[PDB]
Amino acid sequence: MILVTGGARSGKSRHAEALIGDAPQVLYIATSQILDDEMAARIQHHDGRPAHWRTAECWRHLDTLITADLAPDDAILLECITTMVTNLLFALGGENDPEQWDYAAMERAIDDEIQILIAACQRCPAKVVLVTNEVGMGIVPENRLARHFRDIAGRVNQRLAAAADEVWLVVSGIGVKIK
Amino acid sequence: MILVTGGARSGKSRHAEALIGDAPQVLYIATSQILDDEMAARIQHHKDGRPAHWRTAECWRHLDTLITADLAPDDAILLECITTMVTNLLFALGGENDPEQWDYAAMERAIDDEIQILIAACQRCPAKVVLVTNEVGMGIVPENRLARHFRDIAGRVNQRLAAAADEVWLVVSGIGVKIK
Amino acid sequence: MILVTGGARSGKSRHAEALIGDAPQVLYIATSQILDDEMAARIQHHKDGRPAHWRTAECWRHLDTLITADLAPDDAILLECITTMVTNLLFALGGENDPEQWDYAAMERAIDDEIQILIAACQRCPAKVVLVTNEVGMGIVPENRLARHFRDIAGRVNQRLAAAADEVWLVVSGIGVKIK
Repeated sequence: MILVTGGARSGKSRHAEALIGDAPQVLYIATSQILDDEMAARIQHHDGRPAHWRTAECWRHLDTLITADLAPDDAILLECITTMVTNLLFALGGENDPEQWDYAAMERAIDDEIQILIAACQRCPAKVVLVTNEVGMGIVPENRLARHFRDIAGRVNQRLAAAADEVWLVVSGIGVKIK
Repeated sequence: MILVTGGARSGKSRHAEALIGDAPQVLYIATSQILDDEMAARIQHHKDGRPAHWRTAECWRHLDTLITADLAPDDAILLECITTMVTNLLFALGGENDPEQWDYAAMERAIDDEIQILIAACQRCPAKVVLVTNEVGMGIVPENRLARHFRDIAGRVNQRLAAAADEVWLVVSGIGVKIK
Repeated sequence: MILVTGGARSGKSRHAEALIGDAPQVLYIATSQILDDEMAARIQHHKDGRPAHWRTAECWRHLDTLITADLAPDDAILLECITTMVTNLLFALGGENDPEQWDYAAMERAIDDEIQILIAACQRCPAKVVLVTNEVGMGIVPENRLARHFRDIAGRVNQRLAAAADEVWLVVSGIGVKIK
């Protein structure tokens, strides 16, 4: 599995997708509807490429899709890790005010989902690429949630990078192999 | 052309300058007044020591005007800064209306057009062009609607220049990294 | 000395630790309580699963008092974090007065003057010196006045230490990148 990271509008997916290529059958795992839509949008016009790309919207129990029942000719494109987190944050936090949240415990649950993902990735014969974002080279947020989100988001990326076979840092659309 | 990116106080401007090197004729294009006044002051000092000719010009629109074909391959051009140019255009394009009421999609194309003119005006140019830009998307998503947009626009503007650059440098803590 | 940088929760200290490796005696200089409060706890837990002897201390001023010319080439020093040290100085230099009445220019000098000491100190210090800092200039410009300055001063400091470092590392998502 290869991890692709970068800042906002750094061109990481384009590269992440470049990573994939000509493996006719591909699975796109989208963390937001917003993302599941842009894809199934180009896969109606894209005839263009001989690729039979498939989407699915999901940020929970990845082991379900990132299966081992997939051929090693198949590839997987997952995007994006951070939106996964944010989502998890919201649901984990429940119907409560972010002011009254158990950030140490929430962090744990996310880790879990992270371990599962990391786990399912080991048992999948197919190529799996994960897109993430770098959100810690700025200044310390004023907002509370934001401060946490930043930390947690950063620690999660550490796990991934480590379980990653390859690690790509994209800057201004220029991919840099760090691992 | 050459692209130098990095953060605020990364020391890219000092890196870029070193890139130009021992050039005879150097034109510094400031995308803002401070930058211009800034360098206008420097030159009055290194003027006597060195034996290279430096000069400045404030322009952040229609750079093809300065990035011409009648320039010598020995000549050089330092442009600073691309991100201020961007914001500059945003205000101009936005005119006299409240930023809320702005059509960011449209302004964006206008900006794209503006970049295409420099990308292409860099292509025909014989002189060494150096472009100094900024990285601004490795932090948290801004609440301020304008910033959010700028953040994006500026990220996409960069991708484009980078793809046009023959060489790309990443300056961290003054340390340069050739990533292209 | 050696410099380590990257973002917030980038895995910079771990790398910092894996950089000293097996140095017999190690001294951790925390620029904050919390920084010290953890290293300590973390030491206690590994004090038996690690031959090397680790010790802690808090300091962010007159570091030449900790970094001396009487240490062994085998001795190590892991000072963390530079940026927290700059914050600390600011408040201390500004002090009683509201930040909006702050003279940043004058405060920048005092600060640098603190950087040299540490810098000059590492030169003298015969032991392996490792410094950790953060990259805080890759985001959008801050509205908060004091922040704006801090980012600025912080980048300029990173440059000072970077120039003097012998090795420079960049940490991204746990993975290190030797840029110098």
